[PDB]
Amino acid sequence: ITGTSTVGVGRGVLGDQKNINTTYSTYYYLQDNTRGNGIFTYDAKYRTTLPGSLWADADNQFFASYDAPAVDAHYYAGVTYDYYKNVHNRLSYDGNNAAIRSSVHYSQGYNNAFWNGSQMVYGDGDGQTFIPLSGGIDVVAHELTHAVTDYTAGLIYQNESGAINEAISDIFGTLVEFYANKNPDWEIGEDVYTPGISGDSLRSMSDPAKYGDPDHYSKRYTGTQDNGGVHINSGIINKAAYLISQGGTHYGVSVVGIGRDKLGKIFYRALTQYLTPTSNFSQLRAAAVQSATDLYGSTSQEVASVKQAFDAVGVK
Ligand SMILES: [Ca+2]
Ligand SMILES: [Ca+2]
Ligand SMILES: [Ca+2]
Ligand SMILES: [Ca+2]
Ligand SMILES: [Zn+2]
Repeated sequence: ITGTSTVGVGRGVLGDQKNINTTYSTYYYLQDNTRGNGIFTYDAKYRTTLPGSLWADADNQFFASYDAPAVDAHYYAGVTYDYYKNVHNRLSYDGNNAAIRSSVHYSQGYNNAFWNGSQMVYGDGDGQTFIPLSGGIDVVAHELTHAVTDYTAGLIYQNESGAINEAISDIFGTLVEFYANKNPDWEIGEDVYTPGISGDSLRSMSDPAKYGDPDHYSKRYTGTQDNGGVHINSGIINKAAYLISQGGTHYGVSVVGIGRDKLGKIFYRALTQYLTPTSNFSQLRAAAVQSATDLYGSTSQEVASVKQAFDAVGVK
Protein backbone atom coordinates (compact mmCIF):
# COMPACT_ATOMS: atom_id res chain seq x y z
CA ILE A 1 0.00 0.00 0.00
CA THR A 2 1.02 3.61 -0.47
CA GLY A 3 1.81 5.29 2.83
CA THR A 4 4.63 6.49 5.04
CA SER A 5 7.19 4.28 6.74
CA THR A 6 6.68 3.89 10.48
CA VAL A 7 8.12 1.87 13.39
CA GLY A 8 5.81 -0.20 15.55
CA VAL A 9 6.58 -2.25 18.62
CA GLY A 10 5.27 -5.59 19.75
CA ARG A 11 5.98 -8.98 21.26
CA GLY A 12 6.82 -12.18 19.43
CA VAL A 13 5.77 -15.78 19.99
CA LEU A 14 8.32 -16.25 22.79
CA GLY A 15 7.30 -13.07 24.60
CA ASP A 16 10.22 -10.89 23.51
CA GLN A 17 9.72 -7.25 22.59
CA LYS A 18 10.93 -6.01 19.21
CA ASN A 19 10.49 -3.06 16.87
CA ILE A 20 8.90 -3.72 13.47
CA ASN A 21 8.87 -1.68 10.26
CA THR A 22 5.29 -0.76 9.36
CA THR A 23 3.48 1.54 6.91
CA TYR A 24 0.83 4.08 7.91
CA SER A 25 -2.17 4.89 5.75
CA THR A 26 -5.32 5.04 7.94
CA TYR A 27 -4.12 1.82 9.58
CA TYR A 28 -0.61 0.65 10.41
CA TYR A 29 0.23 -2.26 8.12
CA LEU A 30 2.90 -4.96 8.40
CA GLN A 31 4.70 -3.56 5.37
CA ASP A 32 8.44 -2.90 5.78
CA ASN A 33 9.60 -0.48 3.08
CA THR A 34 13.21 -0.42 4.31
CA ARG A 35 14.22 -3.64 2.55
CA GLY A 36 14.08 -4.14 -1.21
CA ASN A 37 10.60 -3.78 -2.66
CA GLY A 38 9.09 -4.52 0.72
CA ILE A 39 8.30 -7.23 3.24
CA PHE A 40 4.56 -7.81 3.63
CA THR A 41 2.85 -9.93 6.30
CA TYR A 42 -0.73 -11.17 5.98
CA ASP A 43 -3.45 -12.64 8.21
CA ALA A 44 -4.84 -15.95 6.91
CA LYS A 45 -7.44 -15.90 9.76
CA TYR A 46 -7.31 -19.67 10.42
CA ARG A 47 -8.34 -20.38 6.82
CA THR A 48 -6.42 -21.75 3.85
CA THR A 49 -7.12 -19.08 1.22
CA LEU A 50 -3.88 -17.19 0.50
CA PRO A 51 -2.48 -14.72 1.11
CA GLY A 52 -5.36 -13.41 3.19
CA SER A 53 -5.39 -9.78 4.27
CA LEU A 54 -2.42 -7.49 4.61
CA TRP A 55 -2.02 -7.19 8.36
CA ALA A 56 -3.69 -4.01 9.61
CA ASP A 57 -3.45 -2.58 13.13
CA ALA A 58 -5.07 0.52 14.58
CA ASP A 59 -2.28 1.77 16.87
CA ASN A 60 1.10 0.38 15.71
CA GLN A 61 1.41 -1.67 18.94
CA PHE A 62 1.48 -5.44 18.47
CA PHE A 63 1.23 -6.96 21.97
CA ALA A 64 -1.88 -9.12 21.57
CA SER A 65 -1.49 -12.86 21.58
CA TYR A 66 -3.01 -12.96 18.07
CA ASP A 67 -0.31 -10.54 16.87
CA ALA A 68 2.71 -12.56 18.01
CA PRO A 69 3.12 -14.89 14.99
CA ALA A 70 2.83 -11.91 12.65
CA VAL A 71 5.44 -9.90 14.57
CA ASP A 72 7.96 -12.73 14.26
CA ALA A 73 7.23 -13.66 10.63
CA HIS A 74 7.71 -10.02 9.67
CA TYR A 75 10.79 -9.36 11.83
CA TYR A 76 12.60 -12.61 11.01
CA ALA A 77 11.96 -12.13 7.29
CA GLY A 78 13.82 -8.83 7.73
CA VAL A 79 16.76 -10.55 9.43
CA THR A 80 16.90 -13.14 6.65
CA TYR A 81 16.82 -10.42 3.98
CA ASP A 82 19.70 -8.70 5.76
CA TYR A 83 21.71 -11.93 5.92
CA TYR A 84 21.43 -12.58 2.20
CA LYS A 85 22.15 -8.96 1.27
CA ASN A 86 24.98 -8.28 3.71
CA VAL A 87 26.70 -11.68 3.60
CA HIS A 88 26.07 -12.86 0.01
CA ASN A 89 25.25 -9.64 -1.86
CA ARG A 90 21.88 -11.14 -2.82
CA LEU A 91 18.86 -8.84 -3.03
CA SER A 92 15.83 -10.84 -1.88
CA TYR A 93 15.05 -14.36 -3.02
CA ASP A 94 15.13 -13.60 -6.77
CA GLY A 95 18.27 -11.43 -6.66
CA ASN A 96 16.22 -8.41 -7.85
CA ASN A 97 14.49 -7.32 -4.64
CA ALA A 98 11.22 -9.22 -5.12
CA ALA A 99 8.64 -8.34 -2.49
CA ILE A 100 8.67 -10.89 0.34
CA ARG A 101 5.20 -12.05 1.42
CA SER A 102 4.24 -14.21 4.41
CA SER A 103 0.88 -15.35 5.83
CA VAL A 104 0.38 -16.40 9.45
CA HIS A 105 -2.53 -18.07 11.23
CA TYR A 106 -2.77 -20.52 8.33
CA SER A 107 -5.44 -23.19 8.91
CA GLN A 108 -6.20 -24.65 12.36
CA GLY A 109 -3.75 -26.60 14.49
CA TYR A 110 -1.37 -26.61 11.53
CA ASN A 111 1.97 -28.26 12.41
CA ASN A 112 4.01 -26.98 9.46
CA ALA A 113 5.24 -24.02 7.43
CA PHE A 114 6.04 -23.85 3.71
CA TRP A 115 6.87 -21.85 0.62
CA ASN A 116 3.91 -22.24 -1.77
CA GLY A 117 5.76 -21.16 -4.93
CA SER A 118 5.00 -17.46 -4.28
CA GLN A 119 5.01 -16.74 -0.52
CA MET A 120 5.78 -18.13 2.93
CA VAL A 121 2.99 -19.73 4.97
CA TYR A 122 3.03 -20.46 8.73
CA GLY A 123 0.74 -22.62 10.81
CA ASP A 124 0.05 -21.88 14.45
CA GLY A 125 0.77 -25.46 15.46
CA ASP A 126 -1.53 -27.48 17.71
CA GLY A 127 0.20 -26.42 20.93
CA GLN A 128 1.64 -29.91 21.40
CA THR A 129 3.95 -30.62 18.44
CA PHE A 130 4.46 -26.91 17.61
CA ILE A 131 3.65 -23.42 18.77
CA PRO A 132 3.33 -20.82 15.98
CA LEU A 133 6.16 -21.70 13.67
CA SER A 134 7.28 -18.17 12.78
CA GLY A 135 8.66 -17.97 16.34
CA GLY A 136 11.75 -19.82 15.09
CA ILE A 137 14.27 -17.69 13.23
CA ASP A 138 15.76 -20.87 11.74
CA VAL A 139 12.27 -21.82 10.53
CA VAL A 140 11.61 -18.46 8.87
CA ALA A 141 15.02 -18.52 7.20
CA HIS A 142 14.45 -22.17 6.16
CA GLU A 143 11.25 -21.12 4.38
CA LEU A 144 12.71 -18.08 2.64
CA THR A 145 15.67 -20.20 1.56
CA HIS A 146 13.27 -22.48 -0.33
CA ALA A 147 12.45 -19.43 -2.47
CA VAL A 148 16.18 -18.77 -3.01
CA THR A 149 16.70 -22.39 -4.07
CA ASP A 150 13.72 -22.29 -6.42
CA TYR A 151 15.07 -19.18 -8.16
CA THR A 152 18.63 -20.58 -8.42
CA ALA A 153 19.51 -24.31 -8.49
CA GLY A 154 15.85 -25.29 -8.73
CA LEU A 155 16.40 -28.61 -6.94
CA ILE A 156 13.43 -30.88 -7.61
CA TYR A 157 11.61 -31.68 -4.35
CA GLN A 158 12.08 -35.45 -4.23
CA ASN A 159 14.76 -38.08 -3.63
CA GLU A 160 18.38 -36.86 -3.47
CA SER A 161 17.85 -33.46 -5.11
CA GLY A 162 14.99 -32.86 -2.67
CA ALA A 163 17.11 -33.86 0.33
CA ILE A 164 19.73 -31.35 -0.87
CA ASN A 165 16.96 -28.76 -1.18
CA GLU A 166 15.96 -29.47 2.43
CA ALA A 167 19.52 -29.40 3.72
CA ILE A 168 20.19 -26.05 2.00
CA SER A 169 17.18 -24.64 3.87
CA ASP A 170 18.40 -26.10 7.20
CA ILE A 171 21.98 -24.88 6.58
CA PHE A 172 20.99 -21.31 5.76
CA GLY A 173 18.30 -21.34 8.43
CA THR A 174 21.05 -22.13 10.93
CA LEU A 175 23.47 -19.58 9.45
CA VAL A 176 20.78 -16.89 9.78
CA GLU A 177 20.19 -17.99 13.38
CA PHE A 178 23.90 -17.52 14.04
CA TYR A 179 23.83 -14.15 12.21
CA ALA A 180 21.14 -12.86 14.58
CA ASN A 181 23.18 -14.38 17.44
CA LYS A 182 20.39 -15.16 19.93
CA ASN A 183 20.73 -18.66 21.39
CA PRO A 184 22.24 -20.03 18.16
CA ASP A 185 22.75 -23.74 17.67
CA TRP A 186 22.97 -26.46 15.02
CA GLU A 187 19.46 -27.73 15.83
CA ILE A 188 16.35 -27.02 13.72
CA GLY A 189 13.13 -25.62 15.14
CA GLU A 190 13.97 -25.92 18.84
CA ASP A 191 12.29 -22.61 19.71
CA VAL A 192 8.84 -23.69 18.45
CA TYR A 193 8.90 -27.50 18.71
CA THR A 194 7.18 -29.48 21.52
CA PRO A 195 6.59 -26.82 24.19
CA GLY A 196 6.11 -29.56 26.78
CA ILE A 197 9.55 -31.10 26.18
CA SER A 198 12.72 -29.14 26.92
CA GLY A 199 15.98 -29.69 25.08
CA ASP A 200 14.70 -31.34 21.89
CA SER A 201 14.29 -30.15 18.33
CA LEU A 202 12.77 -31.20 15.02
CA ARG A 203 16.13 -32.08 13.46
CA SER A 204 19.76 -31.93 14.52
CA MET A 205 22.55 -31.04 12.11
CA SER A 206 25.28 -31.92 14.62
CA ASP A 207 23.80 -35.36 15.32
CA PRO A 208 20.94 -36.14 12.92
CA ALA A 209 20.60 -39.65 14.33
CA LYS A 210 19.35 -38.29 17.66
CA TYR A 211 15.96 -37.95 15.92
CA GLY A 212 16.33 -41.00 13.67
CA ASP A 213 17.70 -39.23 10.61
CA PRO A 214 20.66 -40.73 8.76
CA ASP A 215 24.19 -39.42 9.26
CA HIS A 216 25.81 -41.59 6.57
CA TYR A 217 24.86 -42.43 2.98
CA SER A 218 24.71 -46.15 3.87
CA LYS A 219 21.72 -45.31 6.13
CA ARG A 220 19.76 -43.35 3.54
CA TYR A 221 16.03 -43.87 3.20
CA THR A 222 14.99 -45.36 -0.12
CA GLY A 223 11.18 -45.54 0.24
CA THR A 224 8.47 -43.23 -1.03
CA GLN A 225 7.23 -41.43 2.10
CA ASP A 226 8.04 -37.72 2.47
CA ASN A 227 8.81 -37.31 -1.25
CA GLY A 228 11.45 -40.01 -0.97
CA GLY A 229 12.69 -38.88 2.42
CA VAL A 230 13.53 -35.24 1.74
CA HIS A 231 13.29 -34.32 5.47
CA ILE A 232 15.11 -37.55 6.43
CA ASN A 233 18.03 -37.85 4.01
CA SER A 234 18.75 -34.16 4.55
CA GLY A 235 20.54 -35.42 7.68
CA ILE A 236 23.39 -36.77 5.56
CA ILE A 237 24.06 -33.36 4.00
CA ASN A 238 23.35 -31.46 7.23
CA LYS A 239 25.98 -33.60 8.96
CA ALA A 240 28.49 -32.92 6.17
CA ALA A 241 27.87 -29.17 6.46
CA TYR A 242 28.19 -29.30 10.26
CA LEU A 243 31.52 -31.14 9.90
CA ILE A 244 32.86 -28.65 7.33
CA SER A 245 32.13 -25.80 9.74
CA GLN A 246 32.84 -27.31 13.15
CA GLY A 247 35.05 -30.34 12.44
CA GLY A 248 34.97 -33.71 14.15
CA THR A 249 35.69 -37.39 13.65
CA HIS A 250 32.70 -39.28 12.31
CA TYR A 251 32.77 -43.01 11.57
CA GLY A 252 36.54 -42.77 12.01
CA VAL A 253 37.02 -39.98 9.42
CA SER A 254 38.48 -36.75 10.83
CA VAL A 255 37.41 -33.38 9.43
CA VAL A 256 39.23 -30.11 10.09
CA GLY A 257 36.60 -27.41 10.65
CA ILE A 258 36.82 -24.15 8.70
CA GLY A 259 34.02 -22.18 10.38
CA ARG A 260 30.50 -21.04 9.56
CA ASP A 261 31.35 -18.10 7.31
CA LYS A 262 33.36 -20.28 4.92
CA LEU A 263 30.69 -23.00 5.01
CA GLY A 264 28.15 -20.38 3.96
CA LYS A 265 30.35 -19.03 1.16
CA ILE A 266 31.01 -22.52 -0.23
CA PHE A 267 27.38 -23.63 -0.12
CA TYR A 268 26.01 -20.32 -1.45
CA ARG A 269 28.37 -20.56 -4.43
CA ALA A 270 27.45 -24.20 -4.99
CA LEU A 271 23.73 -23.38 -4.85
CA THR A 272 23.95 -20.43 -7.23
CA GLN A 273 26.69 -21.47 -9.68
CA TYR A 274 26.88 -25.29 -9.84
CA LEU A 275 23.79 -27.19 -8.63
CA THR A 276 20.98 -27.97 -11.06
CA PRO A 277 17.42 -29.23 -10.60
CA THR A 278 18.51 -32.86 -10.75
CA SER A 279 21.74 -32.75 -8.72
CA ASN A 280 22.35 -35.80 -6.56
CA PHE A 281 24.55 -36.08 -3.46
CA SER A 282 27.67 -37.00 -5.46
CA GLN A 283 27.10 -33.97 -7.69
CA LEU A 284 26.71 -31.79 -4.58
CA ARG A 285 30.10 -33.00 -3.37
CA ALA A 286 31.61 -32.06 -6.72
CA ALA A 287 29.89 -28.65 -6.65
CA ALA A 288 31.12 -27.94 -3.11
CA VAL A 289 34.68 -28.99 -3.98
CA GLN A 290 34.65 -26.77 -7.06
CA SER A 291 33.16 -23.86 -5.11
CA ALA A 292 35.83 -24.15 -2.41
CA THR A 293 38.48 -24.38 -5.14
CA ASP A 294 37.20 -21.15 -6.75
CA LEU A 295 37.14 -19.31 -3.43
CA TYR A 296 40.25 -20.65 -1.66
CA GLY A 297 42.42 -22.57 -4.16
CA SER A 298 42.88 -26.24 -5.01
CA THR A 299 45.59 -26.79 -2.36
CA SER A 300 43.63 -25.06 0.39
CA GLN A 301 42.55 -26.44 3.73
CA GLU A 302 38.99 -25.48 2.77
CA VAL A 303 38.98 -27.86 -0.22
CA ALA A 304 40.56 -30.63 1.85
CA SER A 305 37.92 -30.23 4.57
CA VAL A 306 35.04 -30.37 2.09
CA LYS A 307 36.41 -33.69 0.80
CA GLN A 308 36.90 -35.04 4.33
CA ALA A 309 33.34 -34.14 5.34
CA PHE A 310 31.76 -35.85 2.33
CA ASP A 311 34.03 -38.85 2.91
CA ALA A 312 32.85 -38.98 6.53
CA VAL A 313 29.19 -39.23 5.45
CA GLY A 314 29.95 -41.78 2.72
CA VAL A 315 29.35 -39.53 -0.33
CA LYS A 316 31.88 -39.87 -3.15
CA1 LIG B 1 -2.49 -2.83 18.09
CA1 LIG C 1 18.52 -21.63 18.89
CA1 LIG D 1 18.21 -23.62 15.69
CA1 LIG E 1 10.56 -28.78 22.77
ZN1 LIG F 1 11.87 -27.30 3.93
